[PDB]
Amino acid sequence: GVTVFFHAIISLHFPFNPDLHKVFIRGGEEFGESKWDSNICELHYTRDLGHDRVLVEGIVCISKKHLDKYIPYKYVIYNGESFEYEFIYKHQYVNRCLFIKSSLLGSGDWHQYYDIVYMKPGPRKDLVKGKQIAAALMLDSTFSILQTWDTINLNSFFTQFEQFCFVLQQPMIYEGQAQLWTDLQYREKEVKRYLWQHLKKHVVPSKLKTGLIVLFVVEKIELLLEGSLDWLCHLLTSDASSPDEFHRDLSHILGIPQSWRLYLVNLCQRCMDTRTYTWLGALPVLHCCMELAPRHKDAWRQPEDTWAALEGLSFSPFREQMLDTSSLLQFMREKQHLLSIDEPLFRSWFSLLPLSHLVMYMENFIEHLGRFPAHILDCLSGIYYRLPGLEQVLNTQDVQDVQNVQNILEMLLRLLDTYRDKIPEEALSPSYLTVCLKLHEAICSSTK
Repeated sequence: GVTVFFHAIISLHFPFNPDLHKVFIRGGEEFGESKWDSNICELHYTRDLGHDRVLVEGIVCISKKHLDKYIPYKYVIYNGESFEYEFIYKHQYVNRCLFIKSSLLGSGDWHQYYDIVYMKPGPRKDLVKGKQIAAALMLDSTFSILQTWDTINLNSFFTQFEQFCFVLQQPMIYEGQAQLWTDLQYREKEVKRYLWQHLKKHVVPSKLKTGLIVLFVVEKIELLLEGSLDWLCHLLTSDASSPDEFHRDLSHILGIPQSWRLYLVNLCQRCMDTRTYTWLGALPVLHCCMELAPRHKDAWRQPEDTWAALEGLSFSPFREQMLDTSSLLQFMREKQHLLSIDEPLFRSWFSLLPLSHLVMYMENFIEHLGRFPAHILDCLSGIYYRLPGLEQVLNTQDVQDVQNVQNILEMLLRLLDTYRDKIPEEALSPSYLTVCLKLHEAICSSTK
């Protein structure tokens, strides 16, 4: 049939002892047709958790018919001289319902995480502490798999994590029929804070793989890294020297079907909406997910998000409202190596900067342009997208902003003259002449 692993937390309601007390599960005719007629399974005690609590674990074999449906199960404890039934502080026989979805069964092993056992001698508070302890124990158990890395261990980790999330998000109880947890209706903020600190503590000592696992966990349990995303942005910040090594690390984990793009877009969009800049380091990974487009000859027709490799992000508000540019360019400079391992990143950074500082960007990153000459043309493209702003600038006959525009055009001429010999014919295309025409038109129009 199928093998099921059970895990149960016992608490001060019972001062457990490995000799005094024994633990068993009792069930209906489902696991086996001895409906409440025997100790359906015996559980082995492998942990002590303090707080007078303890973790017990068990294994059972179940025929397959029960997939896609509900088995009923209940916990029973042997107190040394008698057998008692567990208690669940629900306001209303009442038991638990175990459900085994074939969707999550990849290898055929079902792990029934997240089981709390209270004996009949607050109850909400007890179950809150319990929910926290259980989610921590599940994170630890799942992370234990990564001890050796490959596609197999990753798939096992994802399977167990998805089973955990399926039972926690659908914590069903049985009363004739299966129903959603009401005595608690598992609560988030109190638990999610503690689990967030636990994840931070355990993860803080390959970095990218850790960061991607953290991102998957955060998005799946619907967590937010409160006001401190920089640490996760750092974990996903590559220290690579070449593109091959970056792709080598990312290949296995990203090769696993998940919504990596959506998770990374959410992360970057939050790091922008909270006005921080460390997210700039994670952009390469999103580009690896983006499946970027060729340099279509009529590139100028492309919208900016597609040209900047930022499909899914609202860069303009961050670009304008964010003020601290000196720190932004110093960061871009410290992480200049990233520009070598990701072609589009130069365009993306270019788009996120305001007009005033664009020149220092092309100045701070002119060696890169000598090493990647074709990026020079992307500067023209960026200015094309800036074209509205330059008009609004030129219509106001301000000496400072006109000087900025003059400096931008002088920088472009300096680059096109200096690297006239390096610009490859592949990056070149007639369409760029159109871009310069549009630029010229705007200036002729605005300059009064």
